[PDB]
Amino acid sequence: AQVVDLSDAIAYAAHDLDDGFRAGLLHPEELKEVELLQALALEEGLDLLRLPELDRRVLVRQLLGYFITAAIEATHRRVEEAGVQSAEAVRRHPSRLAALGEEAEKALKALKAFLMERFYRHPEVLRERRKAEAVLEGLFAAYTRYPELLPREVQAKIPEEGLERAVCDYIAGMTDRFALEAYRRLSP
Amino acid sequence: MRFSREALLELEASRLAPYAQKARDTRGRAHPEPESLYRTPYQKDRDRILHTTAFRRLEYKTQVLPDYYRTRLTHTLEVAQVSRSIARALGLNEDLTEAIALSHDLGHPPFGHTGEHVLNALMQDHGGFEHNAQALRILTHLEVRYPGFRGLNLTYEVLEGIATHYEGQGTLEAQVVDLSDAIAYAAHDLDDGFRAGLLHPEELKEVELLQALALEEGLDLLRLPELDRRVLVRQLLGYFITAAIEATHRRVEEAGVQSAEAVRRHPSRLAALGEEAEKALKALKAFLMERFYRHPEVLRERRKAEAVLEGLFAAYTRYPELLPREVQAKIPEEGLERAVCDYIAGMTDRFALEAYRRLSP
Amino acid sequence: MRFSREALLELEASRLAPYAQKARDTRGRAHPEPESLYRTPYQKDRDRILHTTAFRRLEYKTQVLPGWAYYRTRLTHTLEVAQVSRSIARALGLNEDLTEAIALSHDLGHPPFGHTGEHVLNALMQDHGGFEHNAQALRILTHLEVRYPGFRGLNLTYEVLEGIATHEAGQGTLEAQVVDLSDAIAYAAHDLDDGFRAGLLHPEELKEVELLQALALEEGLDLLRLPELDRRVLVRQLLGYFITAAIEATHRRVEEAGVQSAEAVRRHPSRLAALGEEAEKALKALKAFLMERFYRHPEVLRERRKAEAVLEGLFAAYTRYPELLPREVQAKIPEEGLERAVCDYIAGMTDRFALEAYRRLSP
Ligand SMILES: [Mg+2]
Ligand SMILES: [Mg+2]
Repeated sequence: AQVVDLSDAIAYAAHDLDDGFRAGLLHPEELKEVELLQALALEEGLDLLRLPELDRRVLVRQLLGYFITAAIEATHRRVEEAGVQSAEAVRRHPSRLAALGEEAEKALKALKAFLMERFYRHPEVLRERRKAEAVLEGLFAAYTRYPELLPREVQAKIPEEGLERAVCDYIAGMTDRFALEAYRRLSP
Repeated sequence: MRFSREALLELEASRLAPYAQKARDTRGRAHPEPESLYRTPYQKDRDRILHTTAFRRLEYKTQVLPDYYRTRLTHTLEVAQVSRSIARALGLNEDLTEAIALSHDLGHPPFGHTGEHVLNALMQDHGGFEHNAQALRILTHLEVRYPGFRGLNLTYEVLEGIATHYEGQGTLEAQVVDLSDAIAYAAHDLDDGFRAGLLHPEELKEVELLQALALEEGLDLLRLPELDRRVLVRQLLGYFITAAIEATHRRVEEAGVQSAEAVRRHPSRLAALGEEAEKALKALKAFLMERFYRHPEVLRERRKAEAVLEGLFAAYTRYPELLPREVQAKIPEEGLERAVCDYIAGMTDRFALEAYRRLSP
Repeated sequence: MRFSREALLELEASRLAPYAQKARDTRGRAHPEPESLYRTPYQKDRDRILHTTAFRRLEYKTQVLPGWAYYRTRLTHTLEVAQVSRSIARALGLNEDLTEAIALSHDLGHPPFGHTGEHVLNALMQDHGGFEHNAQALRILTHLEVRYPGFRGLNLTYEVLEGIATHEAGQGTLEAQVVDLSDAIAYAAHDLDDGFRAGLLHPEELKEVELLQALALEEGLDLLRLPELDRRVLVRQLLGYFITAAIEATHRRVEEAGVQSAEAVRRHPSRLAALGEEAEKALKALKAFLMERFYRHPEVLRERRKAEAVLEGLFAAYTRYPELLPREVQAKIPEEGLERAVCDYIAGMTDRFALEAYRRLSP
């Protein structure tokens, strides 16, 4: 389970970056803001002025390998040095054992800070977020103020779970398109 | 034959009226730059203005009402034609006149005078918004098209014209442009009002000049057909243009001013339409206000414009992070509100409408 | 003071170069009308051209690719051709009002859908007289536009009509010739600009044409990225280059030729307006480059394919079912014939209206 969460983070970092560049939101010059990003691009002779398709793909794969490797080694270390001999021991251990090691740990942090700042807080990304916020808030207010607007199926769960919970479950279980369309259908 | 700028300047003088502004007497430009080989100072100003982003946007910003409605570019070209006709007749600097006419309306935000109104309201607590000053802001600070300085580095007289049409009275050339704008606005909003089927051929009697012109030419006052409308619009422009030339000539003779300097420092404006024309123009603008601008459909679109400008202003003001990074970057030196005002004001009608749409789910 | 037509005519002469067209030497207008007070013959022509319907549609017809969607517009182009030509004319002591009048009217006869329009229309009219934009402009100004009771057309001066018909050929006035040259100059500078602004041209391609690379390298212009400041500087320098070379080379040809009258230009064995050997080379290089990398760009061509299908669908429908035509146009068939009537109608359309008309024709 501990490995899954570390793999989530590694995955986030690598893919956000890929999607960032593809979407045209991240520029090939900002790689300099992350030592790991720069070291890889430079070590492979990548085109840091214009990160062509082939080069981006090399950058993402090398980044994943760097983290998968660091994760394997560091975790072996911490697991050995802890002496755990069973799954039960890992559970009752005073600390989590899945790790990246010092170097990879800060690299990943510096990478997450750069994605937060440049991709997540990108003007265009912030705009679709505000909109997404509006939809959910619109759905929530609408269904709790007017329960009668809910599908009969969901209305029936209100006695068991309570209005708020029943509505939250309904909104949380929706696909993006259905949520958007549901929101649109509430207005003229 | 190759006419260098030095030759053009000399020729321009002796040729123009004494009260006309000669480019060789220019107060100069804020920043230093070599002189042109062939172009005179105003010629260059005309050139620079033509290549600004704001001039290009005129083509995507309608004059009044955001199909048969003309753009601000068309309006500006009509202003340039009327102004140039009047200036040539009075022996005034035509390049200066044109340069001013191409530039006086650059500072309008998307939508109409409507735009400038709501924009000023928002901002009442942050220095306000006026379209002429926005024009000067654009030409001296907002457009970066030359390394070494912001703006266009235009001659003093062109900037002066945008501000006066700065000192007190401006050059006769500048005064002529404002009067031309009025004449232009009038004849063409009347034309567009009819084309849009908003004004009807029977309301013509509400203004004596229109009724008179139409009766005197045998126009079909019941179904004002295309050819008849065109005849009327033409005579209208003809009437006011003649008035302006004659009345201004009179004022100028009365005044005795023998130089542009004399014109700027004169107790009053000299450009005039004269008692009678001044009267008909007033009546006409009033009629247009009532039957065109305040026509229900027009007011419906006015409503929507107010809503687009107000939505964008509140959005970028309440969440600066929604602004392009390039605009966010100007916030330190300009202030949130002004940087946000400059951004909106620089939009085309469709960009603004689309931007406002994108803010919603 | 009040400068009358008479005063202006007098000033004009004695101020202009010998070989420049003086308005007082005009052959006049077809139909008779009282001579105005204040306005010079060409000045009046400028005023009428500006108010024609075709000039107005220029704001709704685009240059290069079809309107529907930031690509200048035929009006922006014209204004730019007017600026370049007037600039060159003045430097050469040529008639500026004549030059202007011609620049403002020469592109009035283009159909909707930039140049692609003219090629498909001419094709569709192979057996009926064909279609040409210069001839169409003339046809509009002498026949189709009716804004004055008493005659069809604008009753323009011989010299302006002459200009539209001779510019873009040994004949015509230096004014007219200067306009065609300005047209080429303007096209080049602005297509380049739109090419880049539209993300269709790339900074790295500037090296393909020696004049461009020469200008980028000289100003320390940042390539690979060619930011707007840099773009605006490249365009301006380019425009300055050709305008300067047009002036110096045309002055050269006119002197070496020895012509001392507009009539001499009209009759000279070759045209005097020129760029000089090196400039003509650069422009030709720039022309080939733009055609390959911009006009033939796939995004541009997919729109051009669409513009043809629209004009083809309009033409076929109206020619096969004249009853679909507005009654006002059906009324002109007997006097013009089916094909011309349809061709004039389609050619006078704005891009936006042509597309709509096309769409209304199908389920
Ligand atoms: Mg105005
Ligand atoms: Mg052209």
